[PDB]
Order: sequence, then C-alpha cells, then structure tokens
Amino acid sequence: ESIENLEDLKGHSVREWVSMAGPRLEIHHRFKNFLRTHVDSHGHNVFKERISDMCKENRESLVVNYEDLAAREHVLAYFLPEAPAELLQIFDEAALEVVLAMYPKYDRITNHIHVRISHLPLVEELRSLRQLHLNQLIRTSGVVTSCTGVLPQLSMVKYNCNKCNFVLGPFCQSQNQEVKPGSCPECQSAGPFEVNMEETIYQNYQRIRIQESPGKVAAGRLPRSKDAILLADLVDSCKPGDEIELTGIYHNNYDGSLNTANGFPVFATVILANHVAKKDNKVAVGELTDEDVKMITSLSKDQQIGEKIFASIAPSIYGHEDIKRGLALALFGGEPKNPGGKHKVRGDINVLLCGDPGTAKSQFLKYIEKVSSRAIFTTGQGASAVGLTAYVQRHPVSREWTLEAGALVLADRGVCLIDEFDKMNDQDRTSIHEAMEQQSISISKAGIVTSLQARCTVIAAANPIGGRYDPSLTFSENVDLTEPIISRFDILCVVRDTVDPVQDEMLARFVVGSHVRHHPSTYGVEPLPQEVLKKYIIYAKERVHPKLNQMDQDKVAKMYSDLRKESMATGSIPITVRHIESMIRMAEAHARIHLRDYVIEDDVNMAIRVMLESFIDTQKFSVMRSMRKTFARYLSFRRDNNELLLFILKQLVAEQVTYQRNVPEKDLVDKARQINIHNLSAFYDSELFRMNKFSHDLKRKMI
Amino acid sequence: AQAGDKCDFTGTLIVVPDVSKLSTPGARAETETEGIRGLRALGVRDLSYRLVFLACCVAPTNPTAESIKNQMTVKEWEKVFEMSQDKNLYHNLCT
Amino acid sequence: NRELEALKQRFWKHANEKLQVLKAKLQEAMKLRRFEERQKRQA
Amino acid sequence: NCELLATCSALGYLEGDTYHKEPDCLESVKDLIRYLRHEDETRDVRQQLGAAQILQSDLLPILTQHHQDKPLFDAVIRLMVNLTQPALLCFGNLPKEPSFRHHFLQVLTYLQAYKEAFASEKAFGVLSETLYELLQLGRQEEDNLLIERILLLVRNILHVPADLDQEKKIDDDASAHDQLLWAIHLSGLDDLLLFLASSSAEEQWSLHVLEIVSLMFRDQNPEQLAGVGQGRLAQERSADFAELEVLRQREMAEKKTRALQRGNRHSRFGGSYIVQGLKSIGERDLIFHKGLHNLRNYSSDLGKQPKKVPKRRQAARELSIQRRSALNVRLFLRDFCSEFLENCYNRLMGSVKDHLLREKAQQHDETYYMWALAFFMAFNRAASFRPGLVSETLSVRTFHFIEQNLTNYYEMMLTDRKEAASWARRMHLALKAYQELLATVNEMDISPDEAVRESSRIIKNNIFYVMEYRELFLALFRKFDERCQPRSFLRDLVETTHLFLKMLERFCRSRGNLVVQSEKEFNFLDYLKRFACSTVVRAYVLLLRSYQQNSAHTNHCIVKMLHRLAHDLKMEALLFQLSVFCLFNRLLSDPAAGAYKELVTFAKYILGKFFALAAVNQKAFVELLFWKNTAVVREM
DNA sequence: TTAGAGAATTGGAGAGTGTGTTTTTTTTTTTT
Ligand SMILES: Nc1ncnc2c1ncn2[C@@H]1O[C@H](COP(=O)(O)OP(=O)(O)NP(=O)(O)O)[C@@H](O)[C@H]1O
Ligand SMILES: [Mg+2]
Ligand SMILES: [Zn+2]
Repeated sequence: ESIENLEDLKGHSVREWVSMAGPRLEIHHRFKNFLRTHVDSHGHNVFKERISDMCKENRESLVVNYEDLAAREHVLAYFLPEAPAELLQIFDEAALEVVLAMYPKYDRITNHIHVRISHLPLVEELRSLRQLHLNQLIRTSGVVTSCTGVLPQLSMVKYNCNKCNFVLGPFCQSQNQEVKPGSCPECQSAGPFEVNMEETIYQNYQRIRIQESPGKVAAGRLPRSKDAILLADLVDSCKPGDEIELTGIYHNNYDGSLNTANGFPVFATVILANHVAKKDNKVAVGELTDEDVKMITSLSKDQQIGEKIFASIAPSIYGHEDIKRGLALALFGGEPKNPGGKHKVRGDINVLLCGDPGTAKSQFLKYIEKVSSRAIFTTGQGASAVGLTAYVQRHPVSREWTLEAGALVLADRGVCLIDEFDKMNDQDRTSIHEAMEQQSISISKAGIVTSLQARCTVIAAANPIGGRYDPSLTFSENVDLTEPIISRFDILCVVRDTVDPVQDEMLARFVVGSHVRHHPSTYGVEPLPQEVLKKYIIYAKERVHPKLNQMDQDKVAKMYSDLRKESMATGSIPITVRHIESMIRMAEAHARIHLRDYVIEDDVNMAIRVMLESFIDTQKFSVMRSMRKTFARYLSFRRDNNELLLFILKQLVAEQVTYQRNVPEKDLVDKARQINIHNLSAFYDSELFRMNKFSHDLKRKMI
Repeated sequence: AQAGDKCDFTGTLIVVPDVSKLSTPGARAETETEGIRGLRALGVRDLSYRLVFLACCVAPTNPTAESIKNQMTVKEWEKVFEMSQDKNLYHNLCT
Repeated sequence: NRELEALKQRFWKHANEKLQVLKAKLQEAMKLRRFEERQKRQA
Repeated sequence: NCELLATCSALGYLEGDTYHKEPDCLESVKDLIRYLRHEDETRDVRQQLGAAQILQSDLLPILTQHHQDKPLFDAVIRLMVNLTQPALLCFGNLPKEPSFRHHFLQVLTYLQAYKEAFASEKAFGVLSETLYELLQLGRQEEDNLLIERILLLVRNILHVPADLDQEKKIDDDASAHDQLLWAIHLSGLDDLLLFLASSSAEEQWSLHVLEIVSLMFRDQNPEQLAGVGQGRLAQERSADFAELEVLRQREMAEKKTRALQRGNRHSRFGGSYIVQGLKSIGERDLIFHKGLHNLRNYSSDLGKQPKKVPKRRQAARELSIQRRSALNVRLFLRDFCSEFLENCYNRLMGSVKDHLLREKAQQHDETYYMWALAFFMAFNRAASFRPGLVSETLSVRTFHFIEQNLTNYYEMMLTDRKEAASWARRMHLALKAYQELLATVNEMDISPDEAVRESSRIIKNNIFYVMEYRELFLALFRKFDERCQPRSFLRDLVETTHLFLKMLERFCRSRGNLVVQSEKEFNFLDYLKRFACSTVVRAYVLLLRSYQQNSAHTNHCIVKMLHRLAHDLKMEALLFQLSVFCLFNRLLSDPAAGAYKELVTFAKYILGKFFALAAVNQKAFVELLFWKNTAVVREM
C-alpha cells in the first residue's frame, strides 16, 4: 500500500501536492490520529467528548481549533490556509470514519460530516482583502446586512435524457457555473436536459452580505462589504444585524457583468464559509464542556453563591449593592409560563435606575451590555419608536413592503439597554408598552398585519427632574414618568450622591484603586471571574427552569394588600398584579441563581425584601422611618433565626449529657430538618452557638 | 486616496472601449453617438469609447510607537528631549 | 547620549501579511521534527 | 505515480543549504533508472520526474554535496544524462499529431527547467574537478565511460532550445544559455575542454568536444565577437542612445507622412468626387470617396485586403533574431575563441577529419565540422589575421569536402521532400564554410608573406581550374526556393557569388588562366553570361526587395552584380520587369532614398533604357509584364 | 536536360441548421 512520508518537502505546489494519492492518505491518517489522540491541558481526550456531544444532538458538524491543530500536527496547519478546500475535504473524510468508529450506527443519521475550523489566527480586516488572499482561508468580522432564504442548491445532479428514459450519471455542481452533460452516452442526443428531481441530491444554500461594523472604521466613510456563501449546516447560523466572525475561503470567478461595468477583466469574489461565530455570543450552551458544567454545579453548592454573584456584577463599581442585586435578578430572570394554555405571563424582569449625575448608572448599563449575550444599547433621542419596535420598508431589490426587526425584536431573548430614559420623546417612549408587558410587537402597516416576539428584559437609566434627586419628594413626584410606564418596571432603583465623608473616603479610595489597577501596563466576598460568570449565566438560563409549588400564599397576599394601602397615601405605584408577579419572577430568578429546580422560602424572602426596599426608597425622607418600621416588623425582613437552633442544640445536648451521665451533629440536623429551619449554615457561622462553646467539623460531626 | 481628498495623480490617459459590445470565444456580448464599425469581435454593433486616467501613482497635492521611533530624526529627538527637561515648560508652552 | 537613550528606554517601556510569519514559525517546528527523527533513527 | 513518488521521495531531505541522503538512496536512484528504462512511448516517467522536479530538488544537491560516494555518484550521473536527454532523441523525431507533440512540449519544458537549474556553478565545479581527476588518471572501461557520460551531460544541458516566450529577453540581458556559459567559465570546465582539444593523447573525445563548442556558440557570430574590447560597454551605451534617437525620429517622420496622407477633417466628413478621365471597372467613371488627400497620391488598391496565400505556398522565415549575450559572456567567449584558435584548432580539426575518415562519427557530424570551419576561420579573419594558426583547413581537401557535402545536401533537398528544410539548413552551413574559405584566400593576398602568397596562388589556380567549384553557384541559383530556404541563405549565397566572381575577375585579369578541367578553353565573360538567366535575376530581385533591411554590403553586392549583368553584358531588357519596376518605384519614393545612392542611380539608368525602348515602340509595355528567356535579344 | 498536360489531394466559400433578442402610495426621520 501507499507508504508514509515526511510531508513538508515537495517539488509540487501545495494544492497539487495534497491532491496526490500518497500525501492525501498520509494527511488523512495524520488528522485521524490527531482526532483520536489530542488531549486537553488537564489530559481530557477532547475530540471523544466533542464527537459524543455532536452525536447526541445529531449536529453532524465537528468544530476544530487551529491553535491546537498547529500544536499537534504542524504540517496540517501549514497546508490548511494554503490549500483549504482539499485539506478540508480530507479532514471531512477522516472525521467521518472516526465518528463511525465511535458510533458505528451514525451513518443512519448522516452520511457526511463537515470539519469547521475556528480561531484561525490570520484574521483580516474586511476592506484589507486583496488578490494576495485569493483561494486561501481567511477570517473576517462584520455585521450581516442581508440574507437570502435557505434555498436548495444542486450538489450531485442526474439528468433525464431529453428524448428517452436514461439518467445521465452524477455531475458535481460548482459555485461558478451550472454543470451540464453535453450529450447522452446511451444515445448522443444533446443540448437541453431535464433534472431528475427525485434522484438528484441537493444541499442547503444561503448567501449573505456582510459589511464592516459601523463603529469599527467607518468614521463617516461608507463601509465596504463582501458576499459569503453558507452551505449545508451553516445555514441559519446568522441573521441580519448579527456581528458575526466569519472564516472562509476567499474565492473568485469570472463575472461578465462586472467586466462590462468596469470595462476591465474584473473578477467577482465571494467567501465560501467554513465557520461562523458571533462576537457578542462569545459563549453558548451548545459549546459548554463537561468541566464547565462540573465547576458551575460545584459553585452552586456554596452557600455564599448569591453574595458571590451579586459582588460579581460590575466589580469595578463601589457600593450600590441593591443595584447589583436587582441587576443580577434581572440578568438571570424569572420563568415564563402559560397556565391553561390560554393566558401568557412574562418571565423577564425589568429594571429602572433613577438618580442624580455621577452615579455609574450608564456604567452599569454598559457592563450589562458587555456581560450578557444578545444585548443591545440605545440612548434617548438616538432611539425612535419605529427603530425600537420594528420598521416597514420597501425591500431593496423586490421593492415590496417588508417588515424588519427593531431593537426589542433583535433582543427577543436578551436585554435592551435604554440609557438616559427620561430624555426620550413621549412617542418614542410609549412604543415599548406592549413589548414590556405582553412581550410582543404588533404591527398593522402597509398590508402587513402580524405580531413579532419581543421577550426582552428592559433595563433603563434616567435622571429625575432638574437632574438632582431631592429627598423632599416621592419618586412619582420627581421622576416625570407616568404610571403605565413606571408600573411596567419590576424593580425601581434610586441612587443618590449624598455627602458622607467616611463613605466618600471609601468610594474615592476604591476609584483610585481601580484607576491604578486597570492601568494598561461593600463586597467582602470576592467576585467570580467574569468568564466564569458568563458561563454560569448562560448555563442557568437554559439548563434550569425553576418551578413554583408553594410560596406562603397568605403571607404574600397580606404583604401586597397593606403595600397597596401604604402606597395609596404616598408616591409610588404597585399596580395590582404586576408587583405580585414581579415578586414571583424575582423568586424564580433567585432560584435560577442558585440553580434550583424549585422555588423555596429563601427565594421568596429575597423577592419580598427587594420589592419592599425599593418601595421604601421611593418614599419621602421624613416618611422612610415609619414606612420601614411598618414593613420591617411584620412583613418578613427575615434576617436570621439563630435562637431556635441554639435552644434545639442545647436541648439535644442536655438530653444527651443526661443520658450519658445516667453523632450529635446528626442529632442537631435531624431536628432541624423536622422543623422548618432547614438552612442550618447560618447557625454555624453565627456567634450564638460559639459563646455557648459549641463547634462543628464536617469529618468528625461532633458538637 | 479617499473621497474629498485633493490628490495629485500621475499616470496616463487611456481610451477604454464599450466592452458590452464585444463578443469573443471567451464570452458573448452583453447588449447617444455613432461609434466605429467593422470588427469581427464587434459584429454588427458599433463600439463607442470613453477616456479613463490610468494612474500609476497618487499623492496628496499638499501634505504608533514604532512609527514615532522611525520618524523621529536626531534633531527631533534632541528637541523633544530638551523640551522634556525644560524647566517651566508649562509657562513656555502656554505662551 | 546616555540620558537620551534612557528616555528612549522609557518610551519603549510605555510602547507595548501574517501567513508568512505563521509559515516560518511553523517550519521551525517541522525542522525540529526532522532533526529528532534523524537522531532517533541514527541512534 | 504512487510507486515512482515513493521511490523518488525515498532518496533524501534538504535542510536549509544542506542535503541529507537516506542510506538506500543508491538503490533508489537505481530504481529510478529502472523506471526510466521501462517508460511508455509518451516518456511518462520523464514527464513525471520533471514535474516532480526531482533533478533540481535531489540530484543536484547530491551531485554538489555527496560526490565522494562514488557508486552513488556515477549512478546519479547516468540518471542525469538519461533525464537531460534531448526531446528529439526521446521521441525519435518531431511529432506531427496533437497528443505526442504535447508530450514533446512537456518534456521540452522540463528540459528548460533543467537548463535553468544547472546554471548553479557548484554542479560544473564538481564535474570539472571529477573530470580533472579522470584525465589525470588517463585508464579503464568504467573511467572512459564516466568521461563520456560527463561530456554527454554537458552536451545535453547545452543542447536545449531556449523557450523564447519566457526567454523574451532584451539585447544583452543574460539568457539561461549565458548563465550556463558563465557557470562553465567560473567552474573552469572551459579549460578542460581546451585541454581535450589541444592534447593528442585522447583524440577520441575531439568529436565530442567539437560538439560542446558548437553548442556553446549559438547566438554569437565571429565578426562581432572578435571586436569586443575591454572598453566596449561605454561605446555600446552611447550606441544604444543613438539607435533609440534615430528609431524615434524615424517613427515621428512616418507618423507625419501618415498624418499628411489623410486629411485634417474627421472620418465622417463626407463628400464624393468623380475622376472624369478614369474609367471604373464598369463603363462609367470612378467615384472616389476617401477625400482629396487620398487622391493626391492615388492608388487603385487603397481599400483592398491582401490575399490568403495557402500553407504550401508561403515563404520560409528566420529561425533566430540577434540578441547579444551579456558583455562579460562575450568577453569570455572571445577569449575562448582566441585560445581555441591558438592552441586547439589544427589538432582538433585534423582529429575530427580523421574521425570522418574512420567513419565512426554519426550521420551528420560533418555539419559540426563545417560549422567550426566557418566560425573559427572567420574569427581569425576578424582582428589580427594569422593563417599559421589555422593552416590545416586551408588545404584543397577541405574545398573538395565542402563541395561534395554541399552537392549531397542539394540533392537530398531536391529528393528528400519530408526533410527538405533541414537539408536546406545543412546546405546553408556548407555554403557558409565555402564562403569563409573564399574570404580567407582573398584575405591572405594582402598579407606580407611570400610563402602564403604562393599558397594562395596555388589554391586559386586549382580551385578555378576545377570546374565543379565554379558551376555550383549556377546550380544553387537555378534551384533556389524561398518556400524552403530563408532570406539569410539567399543573402549568404549572393555575398559568396559576388566574392567568387570578384576573385575570378582578378585572377583572369592578372593571369592567363586560359584552360579549365582534359583541358578546355575558358574566358571570363563566357561564365558571366551563364548568370544572364531569368531565375538568377529573379532571385537577385527577391533579395533586393528588402533593401532597407539589407546590410550596406549586401546592397553593394546586389547592385554591383545586377549592374554588371545589365551594363557590361548589355542585357538591360532581361531586368525589365513590372515587379522590378514596382520595387524601383518604392525605392525612388522612399524618404530615405538619399542613403541608397548606388541603388537609385542604377534604377534611373535601367528606367531610362526602358523608356528609350518604349519611345521606340509600344511593345515594351507588354514585354515588361512577363519573365523572359534568351529571346530578350529582340528587345536589346 | 527542361517544361507542359493529366490525375490526385486538400483549402475554403457557401448553404443549411441551431440558437438568441417619470408616478403613486406609504413609511420614516428630520427640517421648520
Ligand atoms: N461608585 C462608583 N464606583 C466607581 N465609579 C463610579 C462610581 N460612581 C460613579 N462612578 C464613575 O462615574 C463616571 C460616570 O458614570 P455614569 O454611568 O456616566 O454616571 P451616570 O449615573 O450615568 N450619571 P448621568 O449620565 O449624568 O445620569 C464613570 O467613570 C463611573 O465609573
Ligand atoms: Mg448616565
Ligand atoms: Zn436518449
């Protein structure tokens, strides 16, 4: 059989070389070995795990990282950008017969597997593409401006003879011209032919136009653009408005239309795609590994996970712990539901940050834009009603009316960030009512009558009247927003830059510390790393769906009723059900933060606390004392419950010592799981059992 | 060269045919003044012409750390060094 | 010129087409592979 | 493909500037030789190995860095000889069908690549060092075999046609052949070739060394080569500027003549005229449409196209154009000619003629003999002339040898139809050698030595006494064909005929020379009246058509012979022809007519004689139309 | 030995075939 070789030395060109049988077989064997022997830094066989995660979901597409392909097999990384079509075909075959070794019945699911190359280091600016890059693998970035529909393209076509029954054998379709038979071998009739529509093999096709991102280099200049072709599983990888990162072969062909347009032998160009990522969706649940899931689920075991997550939001901002808490609950979000299959209620949580200048509200919005996937940002007069919701336009080539996505539709399962919300026009600001509650955008324009989905969490920032918040007035008395728009915000936040010299010293020292820490070169818990937090959020929003079975209905109802009573006398607006459902959503969000499948009393207490503290913040400064006493005493500011566990421990020890004289941690937690006091960890981190000389050990379990 | 720039171009004025009128073995034709006639490639059509400036060079008409390190000649190095060591450079630069 | 060179050093302290670079730095590793194969065969 | 790829890749790997060979590389090259010996008729293994560039990639590094491994080295030498074998030998003949001609072209392309690669000086350095050791040793069958294969490798690399589409290179830019010659010079193998030619101990290689020298000199001609002094570069700079200046001025003048020919109004500026005194092809007068400025110099073929003459009727054309080699290469080649003429010519040429006598030479090696006989004799004539250095080929035996070869090539040209052009090229070589011998016997009369003057008179007496050297020119003119022979052949033939008739005139006018051949009486004008034939004047006029492109000496020769034939023999009416009169019309209407004083004066003389005859009678116009035999005496 | 008449081979001119060909409504942003 054909003999193995040193690959990198040859007299041929690279394309000719890898086309020859000997080196083709050697490349095939090398890539097979690379797939079956590559390991992570920790020693995990990477591609066994990736192939199993592919064959479970039937994704029929294997993503490979160049930055370790180069580490394992040098010459394959050498030939890949030089002869990408040939090497990628060889990689596809090798990957297919590796996958059919791991899962022998997978040919029932798919007969062909595509190797998709990622993290290609030879990135190129979109306007910097030249003739030097032709027929080579490139990586570019840009915003998708246009997409065709997903269309069937011929791939292996059989032609019925124009005068008889015979099928002329398969022709491999190209992207340059429609392949044709000429004349039939059974009888040499010629010219037109019929495609056998049943036996012909088709492939998915989608042509997209991408241009430079508006903020990248187009500083008043017009942006350059390129066409790209997506084939097979790469279709529907992107939509218009997506900031994609595209790897593909820069391919060119003769175009007579361009020749007559320019008066020169000018060849059209197109990118044959090989991988599509997105620069906002830097992490996705379809890309999470078993180790990521393991370390996420290990982090959830920590009782401090709520505090860690709250401290992990915008860690370069001092203080504003209530703001970080509310933003965490909105960032994780509640659970949507439809009881009875006839009555929808939203799961998403809306936040409004009101306050005076220099208080990091816009900075919070920018942080949320950076951390969260599918996020968008807009400001004041820059936004419009039509752009926020959806717009109807003459289609560029068809010239028929077409509906197009606005802000809240492009963020249909993300976050829409609206900075300086008080300064919008009323016609712009009232457009988001349906999107904020009914989570649809209904359009009746130019013959289009349809409703789009807008399941978006709106987080907004604003200043009060005159810029400076005055504590002499209620929130409603100085915000200038109306009740229908205020009540749609689940969480109301007030930030005030009041003078307090010790707090000013702490804040200023932290700000100077941030400035010296981030040179180019209230937390008390330490944050998570932001990469870990992104993985945690994207895991929790998909792999967890908190259910509700019991939440102490009479407690919440009593709380809501006297909250309505107190609000009737003052200046913030708990419209009837929206605040009840805000509490339900916040309890579900807290359960999601803890990765709980079912909502518990602690989550309900947290939701009640958030609602009541926000409501107390909206009161006049003189009224806060009476209001805070009213809700704090009766309505469940459940700080801690150490006394019951102290006397339970003392009772159990008294009985045990009496028994001994005439595993105690197990004895303690048995009575603690019998009585509704199950969160025993607070008792162990509290001094009440310590000055009673009790202590704990997870190994010995003696106390 | 970008739009709005005032630039000096050097090259040659060339004549460019109406390529839409020419058929060839490579590719077919793609179809107010008269134009020329009689070529085999042109067929029965008539070929018009237009003037194009084939620019071999472009420059303005009036003109990073690595870029600074390369551009700074010895006189400029000495000048910026003397300015950095200039006492009361504050008031000197203000004036 | 030592102080001027020190100013240049401070400037460089603050100071902080690629297919061919890739090919060269990779061809170094392939040269290493050839050398190691040759040594192992000749040993 | 796969087995050949495996076996060739098995040989060795190249690291930077060094080559490391695998232990079984000897058996690998033996396998490659085995595949080459069992090729298909398409030369498939040669094609595949050339495509793989295994010669450049592996064999040249092995030659230049592992020549100490002798059993590998000789196998590598034989393999390179087989790979570099010329395509005409590979296929037997130039093919005539598309597929095999494509195969020929592919093999030839890989030969271009091999020749480009071998210009690296280390290859010929190793070859020259090896052959130096071998000739010091010279003796064994394997040793002389290795000498033969080294010489055949040098022959093979020298003998490839240059692909002048890619070698589309200007006046004295170094071609691939120039770089190869410079590599030979730097390696010192030229000194070994000189040693082989000068030494009497190994004369069997003299024929091969003659072939090597004949392939070294291909672009060059001796008259230009001998004049390359050390200060020639500055002179050629000024000459290039002057030539560009005159070319540009000539083009500007031609542009202005065209501009004044057409009007200053645009093309569609209409208007039509009738020329009342000029009948059309019908009965009515001609209607003219192209304007008064086209009428100012009216011609009745302004709107017409040329005729498509068929393939079997088209004239032959020159196979080369005179690009000079680089000036350093020209200096080296002049020095090589000097050393070859001084140290090597007599012994080598005697040895080659001895090889022809022994009849072990190949079927056309006397073409190389006659090439050298032309080239180095003409080199001796240029610059300081010395017959002593070149005495051997002045023998009458060489004249007889050239005459029999030329007549044999002439007969084979007239009979061997399928190969007639190559026989014409061989006859041209023989004619050039004959011309140069006429030149040197002319030259030595000017020398001051009485002994060589005696030798000159001896040679002239026997050569003009023997008739077959004399009648050969009439034979060549009578069966000259433009369809087979290029214009350079006719130019050389005219120059040779003028020189021969000049020397015969001088000999007969200074000495009696009363008998020829069995003696029979002889006079000079009797022989000159043989050239008063329609075919001869037709050929001379055919060369006269290119008077602008002809050299000044060629114009002098052609007008001198035609003026002799018209005036002294009193046969102007033979030259009365209408094509000849069109030639005279273009000559007289030439803007550069002042540069051709002898030609225009001769044209006016013959035209005046014609118009005298026309004034005598109207029959001259009809007789002017058709070529004419000895019945021309009616007109005279 | 040289030149003209009868027979053989191949170029291409011409016939036939196949194919190609301003003005109104509705929206959106910005200008006053
Ligand atoms: N507690 C804080 N910690 C760190 N930086 C802070 C803090 N408060 C304010 N800043 C800084 O203040 C600057 C302004 O932030 P920004 O988000 O624009 O404030 P703002 O709330 O939007 N004020 P305004 O736009 O007038 O309503 C940023 O550089 C913040 O980092
Ligand atoms: Mg702000
Ligand atoms: Zn059929």
